[PDB]
Amino acid sequence: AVISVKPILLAMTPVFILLCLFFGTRNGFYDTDQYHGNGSAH
Amino acid sequence: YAWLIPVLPLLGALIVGFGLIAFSETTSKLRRPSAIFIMALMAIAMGHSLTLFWSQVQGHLPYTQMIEWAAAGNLHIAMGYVIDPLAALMLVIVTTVAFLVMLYSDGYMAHDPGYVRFFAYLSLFGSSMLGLVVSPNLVQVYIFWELVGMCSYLLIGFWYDRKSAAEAAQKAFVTNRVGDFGLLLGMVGLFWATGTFDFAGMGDRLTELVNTGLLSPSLAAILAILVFLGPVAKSAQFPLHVWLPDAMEGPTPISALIHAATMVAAGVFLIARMFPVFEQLPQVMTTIAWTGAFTAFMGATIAITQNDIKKSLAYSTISQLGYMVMGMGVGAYSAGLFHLMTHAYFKAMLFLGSGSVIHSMEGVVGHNPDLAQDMRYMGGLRKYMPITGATFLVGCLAISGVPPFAGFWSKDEILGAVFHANPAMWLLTWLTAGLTAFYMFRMYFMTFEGKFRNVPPERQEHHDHHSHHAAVPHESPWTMTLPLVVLAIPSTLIGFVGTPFNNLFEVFIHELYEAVFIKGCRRLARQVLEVDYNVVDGVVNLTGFVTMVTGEGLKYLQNGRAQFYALIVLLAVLGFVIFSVQ
Amino acid sequence: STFPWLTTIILFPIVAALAIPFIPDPTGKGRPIRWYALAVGLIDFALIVYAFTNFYDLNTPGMQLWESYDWIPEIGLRWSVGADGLSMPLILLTGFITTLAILAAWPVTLKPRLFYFLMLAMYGGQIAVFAVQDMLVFFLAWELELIPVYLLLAIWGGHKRQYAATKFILYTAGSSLFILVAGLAMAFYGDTVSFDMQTLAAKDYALGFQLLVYAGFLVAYGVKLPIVPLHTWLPDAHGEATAPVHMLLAGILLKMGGYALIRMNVDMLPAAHAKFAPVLVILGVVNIIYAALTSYAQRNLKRKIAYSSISHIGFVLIGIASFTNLGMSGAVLQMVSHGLIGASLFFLVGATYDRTHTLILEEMGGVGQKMKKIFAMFTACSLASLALPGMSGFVAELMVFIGFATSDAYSLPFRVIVVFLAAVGVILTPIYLLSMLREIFYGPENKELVEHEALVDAEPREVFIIACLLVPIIGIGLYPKLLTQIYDATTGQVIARAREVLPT
Repeated sequence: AVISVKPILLAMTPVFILLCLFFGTRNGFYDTDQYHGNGSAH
Repeated sequence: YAWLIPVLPLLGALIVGFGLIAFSETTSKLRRPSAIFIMALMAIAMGHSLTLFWSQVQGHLPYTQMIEWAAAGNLHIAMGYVIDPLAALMLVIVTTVAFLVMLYSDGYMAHDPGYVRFFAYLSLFGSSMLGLVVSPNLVQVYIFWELVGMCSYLLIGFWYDRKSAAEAAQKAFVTNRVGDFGLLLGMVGLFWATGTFDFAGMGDRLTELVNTGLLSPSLAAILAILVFLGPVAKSAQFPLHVWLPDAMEGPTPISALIHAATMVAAGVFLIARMFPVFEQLPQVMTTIAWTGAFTAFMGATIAITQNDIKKSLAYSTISQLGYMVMGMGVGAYSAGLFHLMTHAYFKAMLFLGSGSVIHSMEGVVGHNPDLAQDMRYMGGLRKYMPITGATFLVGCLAISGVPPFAGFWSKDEILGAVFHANPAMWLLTWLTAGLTAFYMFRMYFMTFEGKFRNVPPERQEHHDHHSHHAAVPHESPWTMTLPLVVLAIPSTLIGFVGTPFNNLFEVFIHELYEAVFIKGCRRLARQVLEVDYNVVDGVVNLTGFVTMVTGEGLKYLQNGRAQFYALIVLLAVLGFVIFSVQ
Repeated sequence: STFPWLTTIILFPIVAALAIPFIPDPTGKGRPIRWYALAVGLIDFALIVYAFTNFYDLNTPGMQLWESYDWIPEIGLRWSVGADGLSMPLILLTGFITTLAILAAWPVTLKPRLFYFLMLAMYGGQIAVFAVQDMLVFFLAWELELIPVYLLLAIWGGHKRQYAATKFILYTAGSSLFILVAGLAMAFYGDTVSFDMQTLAAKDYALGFQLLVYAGFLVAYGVKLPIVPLHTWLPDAHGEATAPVHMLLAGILLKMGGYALIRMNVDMLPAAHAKFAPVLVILGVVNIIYAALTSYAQRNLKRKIAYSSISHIGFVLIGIASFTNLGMSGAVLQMVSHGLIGASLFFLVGATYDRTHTLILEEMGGVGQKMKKIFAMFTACSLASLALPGMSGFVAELMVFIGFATSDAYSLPFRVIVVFLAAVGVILTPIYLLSMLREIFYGPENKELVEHEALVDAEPREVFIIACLLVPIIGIGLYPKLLTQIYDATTGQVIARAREVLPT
């Protein structure tokens, strides 16, 4: 017997997708202090 | 379901540890339900282990459940668990004391800001130690050697805002890795040879290639030595004696954690779990006799030369381990069978007791000394103090040996085994062993009744709040009686089981070379950093430059003056006919 | 099973990037166009899962999402995609990291219309490297991520941007031509003019001809997977980059050189691989030793991890040139492990630079007192790189050590001097990582706290990307059959094809 990757990748994928869509809203420090400013490495 | 006791403190570490990284505003407020959470799952982990210990001896002995780990063509890796009396006893030596540290640190850390992170460390620290004691393979002792070594890096570097514990925690991990470097070569050396990873396979497969001659016994001599490189680099010996000085540069129950139940659960277990590897090579048993006797000399002779009870008691862990390699160095492991379980029963009862001495002195420690954690500066812990100094009496005296108490049967058979194995090298140990009982009595006299300085009677988070260097009366912690009610009777309940050669658990459970190299590897690092690049960045200095200066060189072929352009047109006409008739 | 699955997965983020110039509401910085890239990034990864959990059908060799169209019959090139067990983990890995590389690209408001274009064009172009079973589409897809990564470095990057991006594109284009030289050499060998990767594998090439093509591919793939004499573009192009550009370069782009070593140097060219295998494991050993010593001798934090990425690459090169089913399975696992591990460190290096703004590591110290969650995630990803068991950095290195010194292809005195020297990186990796861990966060003495590093925080979105990277890092480290089950049908055929040329 062996645990297959397909029933647990298919299970975690809608968990994965609707979490990135949620965690984009919850964020800090990239909108208020932001001394990097418009750049990303300046 | 005997595989649940590794993962149950591990599940306690992932549940709590995710609560800090994702729910910091709530878990820091829930400091008390978190601390009792893993202390429940560790108490659950004892409730599956004492049944696995008591109801396995004199009963259903053997068990080997395996699960395939990795696979290839005729190359399978398995990882599971065994329930052996050499394994089930090793649970109770660690699953009890892991419950003991989290009870003792609950009373020690009360105003600590990083309170929840500490129990999340011991959750993963205990689960890593509970993992390799049931491990049937050399791979599964190499799954949990670094997992123990990682929390040993994490517990020393617990107060990360202290640079004295920062560089101490890194070098404790590196010195643990140079032993893990040998253990990794120890696996793949004995897997190229035998082809198995279980010792039930290597009990037969190893000696079939030594007495016959497909591999030379000198080739396997370094291989069994390379496995032994693990437990010697984890105990601060003459390769790198830098590990155990770091044991008292962080929190106080870390000496009970990493200096009491790690060298006995990894250094002593692995040399005992690998019985049919060391017994079949006489060129290996003479080296665990050599290196085993010198660490009893190196641990003791630096311990008298000490002005503190912090390192000198940690140096006692090096020297008392020197009489544990001789538990295997003479072959007769039954003399090490009594000090297998009692090296954390009434030895750690002092290692929790000595931690409460320097804790109830001034309060919080600044970096080293501000909680009065130094010897030859204060005294009077036996004149007027709590019960924490009374376990400093029975937890110190019985190691040299008292005929009513236990420990008298600990230091008679370890010389009684070398009297029947190799009595020509006994004098080098007894010149130490007669003196290691002497200076350990000086640990009693210079820490219980001596020259006092101030009133160090309380404030180990046991009296009232705001008691910085102000402790007139005494105050016993509520988490001190249940330590003194469990492991005290267990120091007598195990003092009758497995004490002699014919007993219950005796047959039923039968220096600066790294700093010379870290400064050595740093020398060749700065030289190699610009060596092989500049022979190809010289090509960049060649090819990326000769392309541009050819284009700045062929630029002057165009110079205006189209009469010159009519030369190169007509020299090409003159040049292509002689190109084509030749 | 009739729908074009890999052709959609390749061409969706390329086509969807063309609607990026037409996104409305330019309210200063680009907010909806940032969400649109995560929209067509996540639903593109959902198709990689949907084509996997339904129409992959593992434990069989050969391609399983095969679509061989017709593009130019006059040349003989076909749009031939197909995913076997060497392609499908890295195809799944490419969709996974690039969904997070969009999600870590959220402070990027310099030129957000140009940025998420070139990141989605590098999303379709990176999957197109592992998926295509052709040569002139393989050289197309290999050079497809040439301009959308020059412009990612040369605009969003540190100082010495333009030196780093120009050195990159000259090493990359100047060695991609050897894919065209060798890929045309094999397709015109003999009488058949086929450019398919499966047809060119079954062709019989001479041993003198194969040693030219193997040296042709090794300069082509020793640059991208940085074999250590051709590695100098890597610490420049990674020393001046941002965190979302990092996870495509370290996480994905270095694996295309390692993936193509198993395709076009082991399958197609086994007889020269029997002759050029001992030079690879010496080069793989001196890849680990050199990069770990050069990581310890460096002060730049972004260059310290950049050189650290060269060291874990060396375990792939040992595992390929070992002729073992466990050596090859530790070589593909080292590509997927370092792809997830190196993405997590490089995201946190870009997270620490967004607060401290130094990257000097002698101008830092005591950062972990100010920010606590980035420090908590920096060690959990640094300990992942240390080959610490319970995480996939160990089992990938463990299979390489075991799979090397059990092989019936080398001598015993050669196998001893490799596994001894390749295990110095077991010691050397806690040297530079834990010291850099010590010389940044572990400290009472803080910085100036005035000019730079005036702020300190730790966002919950940045915690989520490290959390998503540690689930396959730990989950393969606790059960490596969650990924070996994809390999062993194909790597069982790769080594057995290379087993026939081993008596030499």
